[PDB]
Amino acid sequence: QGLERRLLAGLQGLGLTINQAQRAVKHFGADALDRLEKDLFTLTEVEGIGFLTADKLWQARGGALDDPRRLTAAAVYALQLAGTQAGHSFLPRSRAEKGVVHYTRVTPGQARLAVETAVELGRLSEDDSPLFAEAAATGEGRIYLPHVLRAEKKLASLIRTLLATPPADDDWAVPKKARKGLSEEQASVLDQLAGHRLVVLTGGPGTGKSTTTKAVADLAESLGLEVGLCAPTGKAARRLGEVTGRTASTVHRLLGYGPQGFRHNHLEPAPYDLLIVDEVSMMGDALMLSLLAAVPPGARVLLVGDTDQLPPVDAGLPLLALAQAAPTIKLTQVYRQAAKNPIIQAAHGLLHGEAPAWGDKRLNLTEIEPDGGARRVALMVRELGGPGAVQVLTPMRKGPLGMDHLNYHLQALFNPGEGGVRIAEGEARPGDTVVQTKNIFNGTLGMVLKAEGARLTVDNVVELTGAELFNLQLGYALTVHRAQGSEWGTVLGVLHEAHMPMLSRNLVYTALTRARDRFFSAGSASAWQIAAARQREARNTALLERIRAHL
DNA sequence: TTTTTTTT
Repeated sequence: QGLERRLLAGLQGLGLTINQAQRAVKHFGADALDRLEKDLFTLTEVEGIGFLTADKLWQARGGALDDPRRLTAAAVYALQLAGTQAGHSFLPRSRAEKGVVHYTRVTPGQARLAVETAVELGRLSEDDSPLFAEAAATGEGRIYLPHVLRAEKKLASLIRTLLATPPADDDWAVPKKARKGLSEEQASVLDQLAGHRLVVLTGGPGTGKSTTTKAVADLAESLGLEVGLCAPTGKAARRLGEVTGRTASTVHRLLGYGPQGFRHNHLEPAPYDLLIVDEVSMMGDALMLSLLAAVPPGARVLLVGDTDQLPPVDAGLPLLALAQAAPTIKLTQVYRQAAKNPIIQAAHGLLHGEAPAWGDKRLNLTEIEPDGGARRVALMVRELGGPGAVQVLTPMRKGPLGMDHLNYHLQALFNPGEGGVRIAEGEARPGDTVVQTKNIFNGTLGMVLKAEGARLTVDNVVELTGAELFNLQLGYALTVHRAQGSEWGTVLGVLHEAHMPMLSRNLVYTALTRARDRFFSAGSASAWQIAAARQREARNTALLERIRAHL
């Protein structure tokens, strides 16, 4: 599988690292060197080596800025960037063209040609088929990365078959027994699964998705069914298991992921009569496709999530599409006890577009500016009683009110110190509360006990290797995204106009829902009014349409 | 303009 000497030498001769040379060859085969001699921008499609790398080498050797191969590849990059920076599955043709202008600063005619060339070469796909509603009316087709279009169609297809075929080997029945503990709405989930292969369960914080899910697990297994429980993250999986009293795992591990791909698929389905997936709000199309591809013929799937939480980082909104297309139980009654909680109340206000009624011993905001703000947040945390007592959250990593700068100040306030060992950003010193960023697993807090030159020991108990140093950062403050699935008694949420592009309803909702007992904000009240008012950035996705053209 | 789930 290794590279022939002169192949490698030549590839490095174009400015590629060894790793890049390996990726190129995996992608192209032996004539990789010939392909990149003919078209260096052919690198745009190789995972790990993008357009940006192709462009740096290209300009480095005085290659023409308006060379059609660059422009063609810029068309592809526009779509790649659409998915990357905003989760789109496609762009209307005029936006794809605009994408190219924006980046390459060529004329519209040059950009139109670049999109046209990409399509006729099959580096991009064009679809203008009406479906249910779109492309013929607005007179503009959708441009996709080819695999994304194939993937969106396949997903809708699996979903369609799942909706349209009843569960079978069937002897699923719902004894009055199994309904105990559950309300009318919750119990219904058990009924719904008697007749249907695909069922969605949604609802917010105080609605009882956990008991409801456990009850599904219980009933199924009493019927002899083999039940697979999973979630998109390690932490989420760990929690599912905890509340279910069972072994729950990552969607990747459940589907037998490895370097060789997903082990489970249509050829070797996941051996489970029922799949329970929690936190589906975090799932993009690609992973949903992988999961559903692995569902045995006739087998069941329960998808559970909260549609008001942050959308997936990856492209698509499949839980949102499915919530509109599948049998879905939307749980709404809040537990009378938890009906009182000022935070639960402020969270529900967000859903009607209102910012929270600040001015309470358990829910209040302190107005601050970005200048010195971080230092101030540290003093606030001290007022609330130290970082053991409060978790700091923020929309962004970067900038004055962001995670890196907030950790820096927190450390300085509570753990002043000279010489630590360097990690993701900054350095770890004994007494530091750090966060594991990679899968034991990602998201988990801890406590540093000691360091050395380039060696680090923290607590569970283990050391820290030079490559592992990259997979660790200070934990006193986290991004709202990183805090997904986790909960604390008291959280200090930083939110301000300085976080402008992140100010949406879903972001503030997730943040608010991280707090069990108390939630204090630092920033501006106006920043909350914006977030409450503003829906999350729109995503281009034709999945719902496809499921419904099908039906 | 921003966030960043996954493995043997």
